[PDB]
Amino acid sequence: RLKPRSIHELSVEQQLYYKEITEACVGSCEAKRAEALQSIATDPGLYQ
Amino acid sequence: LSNTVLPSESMKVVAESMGIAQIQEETCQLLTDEVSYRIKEIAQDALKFMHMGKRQKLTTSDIDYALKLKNVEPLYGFHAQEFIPFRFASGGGRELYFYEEKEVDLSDIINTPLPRVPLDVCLKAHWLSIEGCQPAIPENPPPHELSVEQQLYYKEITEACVGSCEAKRAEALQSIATDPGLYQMLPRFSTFISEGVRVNVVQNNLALLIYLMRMVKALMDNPTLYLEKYVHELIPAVMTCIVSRQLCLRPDVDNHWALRDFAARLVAQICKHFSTTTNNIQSRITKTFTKSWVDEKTPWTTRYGSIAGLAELGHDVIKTLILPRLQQEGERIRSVLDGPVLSNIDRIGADHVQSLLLKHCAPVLAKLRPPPDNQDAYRAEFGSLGPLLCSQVVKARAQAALQ
Amino acid sequence: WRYGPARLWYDMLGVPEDDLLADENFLMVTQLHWEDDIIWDGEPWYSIFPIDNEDLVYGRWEDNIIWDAQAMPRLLEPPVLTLDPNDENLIL
Repeated sequence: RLKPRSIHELSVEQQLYYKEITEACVGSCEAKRAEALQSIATDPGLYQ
Repeated sequence: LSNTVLPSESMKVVAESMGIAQIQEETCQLLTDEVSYRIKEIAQDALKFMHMGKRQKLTTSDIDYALKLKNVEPLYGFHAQEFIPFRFASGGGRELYFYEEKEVDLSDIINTPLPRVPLDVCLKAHWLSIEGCQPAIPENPPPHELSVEQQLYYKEITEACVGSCEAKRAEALQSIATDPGLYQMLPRFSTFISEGVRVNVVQNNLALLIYLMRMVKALMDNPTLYLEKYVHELIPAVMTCIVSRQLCLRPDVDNHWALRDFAARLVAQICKHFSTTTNNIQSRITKTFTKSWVDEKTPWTTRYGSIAGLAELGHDVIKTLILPRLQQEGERIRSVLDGPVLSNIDRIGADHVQSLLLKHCAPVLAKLRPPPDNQDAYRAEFGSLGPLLCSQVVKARAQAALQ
Repeated sequence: WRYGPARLWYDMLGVPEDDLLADENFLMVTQLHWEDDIIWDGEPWYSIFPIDNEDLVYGRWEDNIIWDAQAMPRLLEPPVLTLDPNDENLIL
């Protein structure tokens, strides 16, 4: 008996979004930071 | 159930061997209830020679002794060694069975090999029972899968922690704690531990539970293996060792109390190393301990386990869980300083609960009060917790002097 | 499974078939000495993050705690080995 291969609780769009927002929030470019900061400030689905 | 007779169509066949062309069905019924009546009177009189001459076989000499009894002429030729053969004939519409008798040349019966001569009846004596059971003389009846290496390692390590000796147990626990490749045997150890803690309900063995908790404590100290995937099995086993009520076989003398604080220290370690905000291990452990403690009807053993785990979690937990219900100490001292039944088992558990409570609430009282503490004990419940707090402040001063 | 892991226990048994409960109290800001963490003078096609134990994260393992041995609210059953393959360090 093998338990089923589980899936991460984030989608790959959500995981890609997390990667883009974190790589923008380390501030290589300032306009990228500022949008990523506004995206953090008003994304409704940023829970989970 | 019913009177069974020979069939009426078996008498039409017999009547045509005679030459009777047409026989009506009321005559055939008249024939077959008579011949099946005379069969049952020789079936039951052959059985009287089978029973009186003790045989239980009904040989064909029993029927011949009964036909001799009913005056009817004997049936010749039924003592030879034969059987029941029948030969089917299909035919063009006439279905029947016959004998198909065979022949033999006469000189092959004059020159047959003769059988061996019979023996005469003699007597033989032997003991059947000698003042008891039968003798044994011959005249009586006779009366994914683990490889063999790690399968052997699993067998030796699990049987070393069952309690034959202490030194093999210490070397087995020092093996579990300090080997690099024990993965692929972690699910077997988790199953063994959880089922063994479950088997405490059939046999309340304190010693084997202490051995399984030292097995868990040895599994936690292994740097190489990660217990994150198997912690959901080890958490309720240690929880069962904490908050169950009968941990003992003899409740009064067995120190279930230590398997309590040992497993409480174990679960504080298991929710220090593994609690993540996705896990919610510590919040879900505090909630079980809290609703087991605040709820009345709980025995003093399980309340001791709840207070022990909550007080091993840390200082802020005993600030925000233990300290609101300090008035419960009065409900405890209701049954300690003044009990109608003194010789029951509630008193030792109650003052164990009391000693643990004031030992753990003495540094909490030392953290959130004045340095004087003149009548804090009087302000405290029962005036004892306050004496313990004064002792704790003295101990803290001694520690500062040592520093 | 009688012959599986825990066979030793099965053989020993001889069985042969085959307001303080408010949610805030439990939030770990109010239950953790997080002051110790403050550092003073110190000195995605496949998952990027790891996948957590679904049984620990989701299951009610609290239902395997035996609160009273004699008065057990439900009847527990023998557990079969499930060999989760999500865990690495296991060949299969």
